[PDB]
Amino acid sequence: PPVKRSLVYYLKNREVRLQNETSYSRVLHGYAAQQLPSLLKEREFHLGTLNKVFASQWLNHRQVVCGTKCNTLFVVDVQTSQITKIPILKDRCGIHAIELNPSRTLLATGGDNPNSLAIYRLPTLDPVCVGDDGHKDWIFSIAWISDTMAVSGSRDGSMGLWEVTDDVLTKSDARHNVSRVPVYAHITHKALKDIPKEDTNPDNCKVRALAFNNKNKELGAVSLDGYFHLWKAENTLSKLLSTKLPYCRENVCLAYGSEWSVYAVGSQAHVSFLDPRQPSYNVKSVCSRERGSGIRSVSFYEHIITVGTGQGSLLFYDIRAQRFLEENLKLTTGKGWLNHDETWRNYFSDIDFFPNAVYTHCYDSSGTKLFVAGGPLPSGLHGNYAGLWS
Amino acid sequence: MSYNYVVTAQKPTAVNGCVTGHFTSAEDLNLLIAKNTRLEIYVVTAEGLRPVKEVGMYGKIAVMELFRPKGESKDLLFILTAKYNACILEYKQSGESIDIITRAHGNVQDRIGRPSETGIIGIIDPECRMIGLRLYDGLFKVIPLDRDNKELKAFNIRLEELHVIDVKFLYGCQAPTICFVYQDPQGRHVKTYEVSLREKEFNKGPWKQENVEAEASMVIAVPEPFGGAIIIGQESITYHNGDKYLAIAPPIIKQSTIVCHNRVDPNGSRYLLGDMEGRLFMLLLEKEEQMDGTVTLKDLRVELLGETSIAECLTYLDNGVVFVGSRLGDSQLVKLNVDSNEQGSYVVAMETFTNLGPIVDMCVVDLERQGQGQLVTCSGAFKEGSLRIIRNGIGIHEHASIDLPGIKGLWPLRSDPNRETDDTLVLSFVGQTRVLMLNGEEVEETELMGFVDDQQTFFCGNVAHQQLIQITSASVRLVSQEPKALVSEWKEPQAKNISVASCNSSQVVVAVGRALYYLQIHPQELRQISHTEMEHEVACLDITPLGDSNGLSPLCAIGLWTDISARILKLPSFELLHKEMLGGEIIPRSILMTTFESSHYLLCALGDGALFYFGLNIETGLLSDRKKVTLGTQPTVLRTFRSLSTTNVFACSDRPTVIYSSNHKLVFSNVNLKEVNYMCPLNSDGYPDSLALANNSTLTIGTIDEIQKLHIRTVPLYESPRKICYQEVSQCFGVLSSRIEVQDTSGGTTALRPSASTQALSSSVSSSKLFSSSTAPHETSFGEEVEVHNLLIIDQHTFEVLHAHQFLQNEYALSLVSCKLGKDPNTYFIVGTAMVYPEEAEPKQGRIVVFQYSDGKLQTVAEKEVKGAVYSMVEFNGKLLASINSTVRLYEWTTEKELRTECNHYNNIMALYLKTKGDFILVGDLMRSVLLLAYKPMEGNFEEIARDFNPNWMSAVEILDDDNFLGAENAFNLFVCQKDSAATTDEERQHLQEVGLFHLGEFVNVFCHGSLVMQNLGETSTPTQGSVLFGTVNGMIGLVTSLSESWYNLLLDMQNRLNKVIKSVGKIEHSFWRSFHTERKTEPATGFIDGDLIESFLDISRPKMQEVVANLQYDDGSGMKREATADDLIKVVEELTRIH
Repeated sequence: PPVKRSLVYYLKNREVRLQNETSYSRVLHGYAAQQLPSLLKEREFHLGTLNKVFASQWLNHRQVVCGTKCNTLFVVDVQTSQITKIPILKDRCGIHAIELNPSRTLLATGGDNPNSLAIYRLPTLDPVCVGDDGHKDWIFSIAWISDTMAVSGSRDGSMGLWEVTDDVLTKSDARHNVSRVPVYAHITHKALKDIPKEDTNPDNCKVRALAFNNKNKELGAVSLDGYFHLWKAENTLSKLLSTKLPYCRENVCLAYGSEWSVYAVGSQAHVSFLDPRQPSYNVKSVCSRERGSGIRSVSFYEHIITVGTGQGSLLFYDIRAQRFLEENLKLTTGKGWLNHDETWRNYFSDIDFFPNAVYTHCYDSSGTKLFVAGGPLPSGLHGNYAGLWS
Repeated sequence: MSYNYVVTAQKPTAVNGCVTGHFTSAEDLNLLIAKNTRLEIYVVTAEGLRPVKEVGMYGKIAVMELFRPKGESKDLLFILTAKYNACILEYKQSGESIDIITRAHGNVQDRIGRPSETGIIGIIDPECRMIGLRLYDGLFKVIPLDRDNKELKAFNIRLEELHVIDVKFLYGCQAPTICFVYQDPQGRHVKTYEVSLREKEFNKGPWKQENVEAEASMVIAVPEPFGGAIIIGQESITYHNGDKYLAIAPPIIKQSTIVCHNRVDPNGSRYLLGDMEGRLFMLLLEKEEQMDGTVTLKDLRVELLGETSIAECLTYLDNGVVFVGSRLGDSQLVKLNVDSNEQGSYVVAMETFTNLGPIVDMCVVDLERQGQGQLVTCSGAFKEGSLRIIRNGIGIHEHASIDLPGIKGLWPLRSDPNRETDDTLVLSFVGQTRVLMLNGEEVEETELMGFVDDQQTFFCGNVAHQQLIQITSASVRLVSQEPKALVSEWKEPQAKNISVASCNSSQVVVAVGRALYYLQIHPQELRQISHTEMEHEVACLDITPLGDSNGLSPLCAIGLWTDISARILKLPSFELLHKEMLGGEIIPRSILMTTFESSHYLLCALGDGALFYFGLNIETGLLSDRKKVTLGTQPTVLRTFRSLSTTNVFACSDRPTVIYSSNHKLVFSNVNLKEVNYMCPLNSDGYPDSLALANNSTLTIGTIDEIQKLHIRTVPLYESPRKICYQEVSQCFGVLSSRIEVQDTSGGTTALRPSASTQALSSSVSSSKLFSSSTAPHETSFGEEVEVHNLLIIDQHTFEVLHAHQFLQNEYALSLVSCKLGKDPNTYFIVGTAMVYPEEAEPKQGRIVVFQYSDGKLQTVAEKEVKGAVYSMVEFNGKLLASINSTVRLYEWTTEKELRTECNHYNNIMALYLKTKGDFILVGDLMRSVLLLAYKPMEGNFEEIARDFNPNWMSAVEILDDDNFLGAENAFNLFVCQKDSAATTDEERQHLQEVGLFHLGEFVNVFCHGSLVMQNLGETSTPTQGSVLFGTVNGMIGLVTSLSESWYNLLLDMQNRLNKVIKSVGKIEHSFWRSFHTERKTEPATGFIDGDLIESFLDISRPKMQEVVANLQYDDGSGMKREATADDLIKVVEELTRIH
């Protein structure tokens, strides 16, 4: 017996209220995921003179926070383009990673000290706690394994595990009631564990991406020498396995698709699809064709993967069709802004535009609004880009 | 900023849940019926169901349960809404007043968690120790029934079984014990826990059974002495009790899914079961007495009782009667029999209850072409599908019709002195009189002795002393009932002809030029007591008796030809008591004295169709409280009639109207008749409580419906109507519809039963060559429940299915419009369709078809095959605009009477809805809300003016005016988005501003321009502009309209005040209820006014009105805002009632 899957059944049944419920959920949102990329138009934001928006997420359907290579943190109201800056959390450089706990009660970011983790309350972005000392080097990644516990990776290859217990929250609240100036709660790593070091370059131990599989309570992790490390995260951080990525350079982004049990991983050219339990041959990869520029962020909306590239193009890949959506359909980031200091003067003397690399992008809670941000691809350049697409 | 009002014209009707218990008392068996936002409480009597109380909640209802905490004399009622507002309710009554008191309440929504994959579930423990809720997957929410838990605080027990299909609490267990079906990778299982309110966790239950039937749901907890539980699937029924297991799998139930059940016997010996069709079964649990004396289950056994309404829910009642709650058709009361009838049926229908839901389409029409507007809706589904001809005004049930033209009057007579009922009807004509004898239902023309046949009758009727009276131009004639003999005759002293007359049981008054004569009716004698001469010729006169008087009127009411005045004269003196100037230039044509609600009124109607009415003081003849309503354009004749023993007045005109009093004010309701010149009451053996109606060419005899405002002439199709439109040129309705036929061993399909398309006076099947290009040969699998669609052409006067065109196999006919196109004069039926197949999410195939109905024949004028489903079509500048999946397409009407491509618009996910005005096009997307286009005649293309970038799951759209666009979405919210002409940049201009947001609570199926209330042309003080009617899946009909700014800035303030003053059942805040609500966001109501709430302003006492009124700013038309009064708001709300 075949499945009742046509949207016209759903529409007529809905006209009849004949159980037009979740049985059609995957059909409704899946259809949208294929259609939406062709309907999007760019709306750039006037951010001013900021360096590069390196991280961003939807706090709410209308609100996106942006974390910068230059340690300022702020909100873009995507509707009005209004800016509002947020406190930058210090210890007891830039905001290269940002994360939300699954309850959407806590925000996690890199701190003032690039080595230290920062926590804020959702939705107010009240500060919660001080920066730690678990990493001896910069915090390169974050992932929420419960609503009290988050794991953070680092450029030294260590992985700090943290718990914001109720005591941390109540201490922050009590302190904020006694003192008019915000005074933070104190935190320390519940565990500090290093990655297995493989046959690749021993100075390049950098752990640049993390993603939490809520179903198996597994934590995925990716290094820039090209290795994935898998950890159990039920109540504590525990190694399960480690394995090489099929593209072994510039793996700066990782996302986990709970509807497909698979992690999507970036690189200098390809998006790779991993179930970490499977052998290396069961790891299929699609090339962005924006070759030389790197994939710079990645995300899932039903069976469609959104790929932000170093050439500033956003590509959309269909798992089921095993191809990009349509002559691939791609948005491309506008000029944004660019500073003309001595560094540009020395090395980029005649370039007035950069194909603004998509350092961060995310879908709103409906998926109809795709926030996008970035800047120039090379390392010496200073020049933000941001724009909503809708 | 934007200014809009939304109101319910008709309440929801479709039953979404029902239960029986002992809510109003222990001894009342109640049936409780939930309809989507409406709770209804019925008492089970031997005679039938009696409605006792109805409540509208500020909340769609999702769970309903009755339970009895220990020590309570009667049940408590648990209700959970779709917004997760929970409450515990108790029926209270004080004298006639009834209130539903909330003992406990609280929102139980969790801030994060996916709402459960199989509706919302709530159940109550037999000993009422706790309530269990399944709101979210993986979480079982427990509410202790501690009396101190008055706030419905709850805790979640983490449930490792994520997907829960059904739940119950078991009987006879010392610990409250949950029993539930859940689904896992292993299939479905039944499992139990002893729920510890102390440990707030699942201790192990008394038993478990893995691997029940994969389709299993519908858990029945089985009471003492049996204990245990029954599990009901698609194919089998299984009983479990500790170690004991029993199962049966009747082939008779395998034909359909059981979807509800009810406990017949308190000890669980018998259970009703109801399938998708409304086949109703009895499930027997046969007892075995064991050797220790205990009672156990011996075997299960299922009997088919017969057929009933499609069951959403079932209820065994009392005396062998059963109620069937129907969502898709009329709900039913049926009696079960011990012995079957000749058909083998044990089920006999006892009563039936009307249901409009789901209203899947509608259109506004003038079949009498008067311009009032009537609404014909697609209603019900499957074997219950039915057209509902809805209309502001009272219907007439025609029992007989006679082709007697030129009738100038109507009166009943009782020729037989032994009969209390009428046996004769009298018709007047110019220069002659005719009489119709009544013999049961049979009507035959006869000669009534004592009456004059060669003269026009101006009045006749039964009179005192067992006599009949006739009044003619030459004389007043008194005739005995037996032997129909003339006993007395009176003539005018100057032999001048009587021109009008009125008479009661003891008095006669006649108009002769300017003179009036008053006679008394004595046994076999007419006595002239008095006479008078009026200043002007008499245009009309009346002496209808009032109050408890024994047919003796102290008053005579008259109207005159020259001064256009109404006058009250004292009888017998003819002394002038009161003179009232009606004004205008047209004479009064009828005057009448009557009683409503034991209050006395004078009515006088002008030849221009204007009606004046007054309070009438009998003792003084004085008139008060003068009011004016225009009923027609032609001369109006006023007559009294009786209905349900009440006294009412009928205004015979080109726009026939019934006049009755409510709350001491006269209410005017149209009558659904083409025209009436004269009428009279008739209470005969064949036509009891009936009216006789005469127009220019015919006499109609029938019974008036209840004096409701909205009538519904139901037409059963026995198949689901889908869309409807009207063709004035052919006086026909086009109706899309769809019956079910199972693809059985016929190889094709076999109908469940005959329906309109099979029953039609003629039929056809789509003969098109477009869709020939591929089939697989082996497609047609056995048992498939195919929906076969048809276009029904329906005569507007008889609602005969004149024609029925069957669409292609699997071709859902999706949209239907009737309009003119191009410069071609014809009106055409135009249908948009889709081929629907199980697997394809979006339709890739469809067509647009143009038909004309002429000379009895539906004919196909044109076709165009399309790349998508044609979800909607509208007329646009004589070109046709049609939306097809993700695109909107504009077809020019060729002079060759066929559509041709002018242009296209894209930039959509799926353009489900289309509406147009001028050069502007409003489009509704499946998720991207609304966008506005402009047509460019100089370019041959569309320019997208602006769009809403907010997400909305559109259910319907409409254009209220040039700048304001109305939308509805699947989360039951409305919104208005508006074009900002003050925008300064292109980016601002491209963005439609959200300027109204509103949670309606009903899923809206259709918006349509039109009004069912006749327009008072020349009266432009109406607070509202435009008129968009809409229908819903629950049978609710509403209306949306624009406002001025000062109307809306008055009215949303009025709404927020009412939100706080009126207390909802379950204590849900109205602002929260109406707050725009989706999974993703909540926003306060703006841009809309809640017309239901605004009309609830008339459902509250003045003290509450005063609370709302105080300090509200009202623009009274002077342009100066002032503090409103309650009477001002009442007038405004009354105006707002009259728009629908």
